[PDB]
Amino acid sequence: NVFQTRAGCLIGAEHVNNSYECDIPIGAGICASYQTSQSIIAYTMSLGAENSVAYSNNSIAIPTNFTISVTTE
Amino acid sequence: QKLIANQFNSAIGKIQDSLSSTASALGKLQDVVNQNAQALNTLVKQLSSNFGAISSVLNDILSRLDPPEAEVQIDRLITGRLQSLQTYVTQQLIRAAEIRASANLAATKMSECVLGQSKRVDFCGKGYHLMSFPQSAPHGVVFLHVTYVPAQEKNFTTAPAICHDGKAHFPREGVFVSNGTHWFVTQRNFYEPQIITTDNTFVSGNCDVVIGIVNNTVYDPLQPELDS
Amino acid sequence: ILPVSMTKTSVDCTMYICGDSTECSNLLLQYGSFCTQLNRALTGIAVEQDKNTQEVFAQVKQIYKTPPIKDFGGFNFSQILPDPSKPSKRSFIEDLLFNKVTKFNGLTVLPPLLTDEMIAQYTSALLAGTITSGWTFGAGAALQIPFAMQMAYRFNGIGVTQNVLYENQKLIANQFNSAIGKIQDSLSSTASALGKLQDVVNQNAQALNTLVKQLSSNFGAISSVLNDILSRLDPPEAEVQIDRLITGRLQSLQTYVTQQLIRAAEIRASANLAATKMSECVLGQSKRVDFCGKGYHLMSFPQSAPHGVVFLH
Ligand SMILES: *[C@@H]1O[C@H](CO)[C@@H](O[C@@H]2O[C@H](CO)[C@@H](O)[C@H](O)[C@H]2NC(C)=O)[C@H](O)[C@H]1NC(C)=O
Ligand SMILES: *[C@@H]1O[C@H](CO)[C@@H](O[C@@H]2O[C@H](CO)[C@@H](O)[C@H](O)[C@H]2NC(C)=O)[C@H](O)[C@H]1NC(C)=O
Ligand SMILES: *[C@@H]1O[C@H](CO)[C@@H](O[C@@H]2O[C@H](CO)[C@@H](O)[C@H](O)[C@H]2NC(C)=O)[C@H](O)[C@H]1NC(C)=O
Ligand SMILES: *[C@@H]1O[C@H](CO)[C@@H](O[C@@H]2O[C@H](CO)[C@@H](O)[C@H](O)[C@H]2NC(C)=O)[C@H](O)[C@H]1NC(C)=O
Ligand SMILES: *[C@@H]1O[C@H](CO)[C@@H](O)[C@H](O)[C@H]1NC(C)=O
Ligand SMILES: *[C@@H]1O[C@H](CO)[C@@H](O)[C@H](O)[C@H]1NC(C)=O
Ligand SMILES: *[C@@H]1O[C@H](CO)[C@@H](O)[C@H](O)[C@H]1NC(C)=O
Repeated sequence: NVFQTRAGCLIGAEHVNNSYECDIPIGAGICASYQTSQSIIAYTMSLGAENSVAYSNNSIAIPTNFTISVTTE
Repeated sequence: QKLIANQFNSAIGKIQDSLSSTASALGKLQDVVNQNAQALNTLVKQLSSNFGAISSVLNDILSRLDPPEAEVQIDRLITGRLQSLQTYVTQQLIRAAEIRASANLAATKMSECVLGQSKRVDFCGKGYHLMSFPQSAPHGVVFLHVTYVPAQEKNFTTAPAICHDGKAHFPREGVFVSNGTHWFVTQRNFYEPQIITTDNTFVSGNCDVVIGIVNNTVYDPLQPELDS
Repeated sequence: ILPVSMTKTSVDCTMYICGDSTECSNLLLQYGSFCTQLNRALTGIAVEQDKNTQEVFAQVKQIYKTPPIKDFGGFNFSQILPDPSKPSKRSFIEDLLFNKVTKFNGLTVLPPLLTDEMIAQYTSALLAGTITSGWTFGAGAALQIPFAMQMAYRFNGIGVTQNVLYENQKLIANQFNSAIGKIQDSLSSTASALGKLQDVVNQNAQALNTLVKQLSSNFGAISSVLNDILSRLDPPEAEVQIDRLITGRLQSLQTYVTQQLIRAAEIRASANLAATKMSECVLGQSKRVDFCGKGYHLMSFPQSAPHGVVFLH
């Protein structure tokens, strides 16, 4: 099996038209991942998820409730 | 306070689970500790390299060769090994500033974040920062940032001011909002709607200029107190 | 204008030294790990060169985008909100920038993990979440707030009561709008505006040329073409002459790498400074005087630029 990238010649992994978070970043935004029976796919990463905020000049959204998240640095 | 108590208590718990099963957290520390032993091995192996001299055991020349040739060979060892130190010494100096730069970043967080409350956004961790708890780890430090992340949104119709008599009332602290009938002035980062009275709102200008202002009555604290 | 990442580059620690030649390959094996400590080094840069770009640009969970219709109260961001026309969607400014700033000996150039049309989705997201949602997308889910009611919360941050804003709104828009245009004329005619970025891209390409020319130098070896010494001399003689080449062509790498490491740790610093502005200045509002630029600070708009970021404070 053979693919062709912007990064180089990729061999042994299957193209996928879908787009997920980046996993084994390679080059030019081609992030290989083993999720799929299984095989190694390679799929253009979609930066982040997607959202579009609903904005209108009188529309405000106030959080009514909170959490407390202890992180680690 | 109760609900906050549990949210924090739980939160500490989940840490221990991220730390129990997972090696991804401590990569930073772990990656540092390797890069040394990495270099040291490299630094050690460089002993056994020929560097072009007849052998890398410094006295197995001397048995083979009469000194004046060894004096030529032992150069290529020295010259080899010596250079191999500077390359190691440098890599320490460079790396030692890759730590030294991180120290100051901790020496900051240890001051501003722990000892203070840091307004700097996403410095003390994503969300609004309440406090932080340091914990030591080998050749490193681990901060537990207790951060405040808001949760449940609700849409609201807002207005940048309110016309009462033609004066414009603006909120002293927080936004005007409404759920679609009554007008509430509330604080911004949490929802506690409060009736709009002249102590929530300071008069300014008047109503023709504002862009977006809406009608309403701003209730007088005092007027009721009167009539008797 | 801050450098963020530099050009990810690897090098072949062997071919660069010994071109196409096993005769020289042997005598490299003597020196041992001087080959692979390099690739250990030059990769430990090219590894993080995408951590730099990572920390700076992706501070945002989700890739937002503007609402379809722009009414922000009179502010005109059409300059900075991404051009739908150009297939790479880079808001009108950023296309200025990309005009300014502008495969042989084992020397490679690795592709930056994030192509521009990616980087320009982030700096669209950030720039397009800052508009509607204010800072609240750095503290959690983006909370839509009317941009005209946002600025009033960025005046309470500089100590100006908000009634200044709404009454002076119009004038402020014109002062904002007009102030954008200049930034386009400012950048338009002058190549010494981006010099920082321009200098980085130079310094690398400056160093690569320097590295490459070394292959043409004698170092006391009778020729700089390895094949020569091989052909005309008997091996025990070439054993020596090729050392000075190797020694030279090696001592020329360590020089080169040690540069990059330093220079990277310079970028590594500038990245952290950008990721600090992007975090503090862009997302929230900064109380740190003259960190966000001369004057009190209202907001900031990131704009990508080749191997760099550019803020509009
Ligand atoms: C605010 O959100 C929290 C979630 O973090 C809510 O917590 C739960 O509230 C329910 C109430 O029906 C309790 O039965 C649960 O025990 C709570 N869960 C936890 C983990 O504490 C909280 O109720 C919300 N508060 C408001 C006023 O909406
Ligand atoms: C918006 O919120 C306000 C206050 O929370 C609501 O005003 C009260 O709504 C309850 C709902 O049954 C009524 O019983 C009260 O009489 C209302 N107060 C007054 C002073 O009249 C208002 O109804 C809410 N609006 C919506 C659409 O939910
Ligand atoms: C807010 O209410 C005032 C009245 O209290 C409205 O002002 C009136 O607007 C109409 C529009 O032509 C005029 O014909 C009236 O003469 C105005 N009243 C006065 C006393 O001058 C105003 O339009 C309302 N604002 C909004 C946004 O609805
Ligand atoms: C925002 O600015 C852009 C560019 O400055 C405006 O686009 C121009 O609109 C005028 C309309 O009078 C045209 O004559 C120009 O040809 C447009 N220029 C370009 C490059 O398209 C846009 O109209 C402005 N919009 C707002 C709401 O201010
Ligand atoms: C993606 O879609 C194209 C058709 O537009 C198709 O040719 C291609 O095979 C698809 N990719 C995969 C991995 O099937
Ligand atoms: C507010 O309205 C928008 C637009 O329909 C919607 O996407 C959003 O979910 C609403 N808010 C909540 C809390 O559902
Ligand atoms: C808000 O926007 C709507 C449509 O976008 C418009 O009809 C209305 O006049 C605007 N009002 C203000 C105060 O911006």
